Amino acid sequence: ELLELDKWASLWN
Repeated sequence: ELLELDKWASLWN
């Protein structure tokens, strides 16, 4: 995963 906006995952768990 080379996504920089992956930090938003914490908002779904």
